[PDB]
Amino acid sequence: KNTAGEMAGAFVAVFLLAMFYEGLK
Repeated sequence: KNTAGEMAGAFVAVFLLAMFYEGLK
């Protein structure tokens, strides 16, 4: 079973999108 990206793959967004709020600032 080699399928984890399916997770961290969707998390990367939840992370970036999180740093998009006021992260840049």
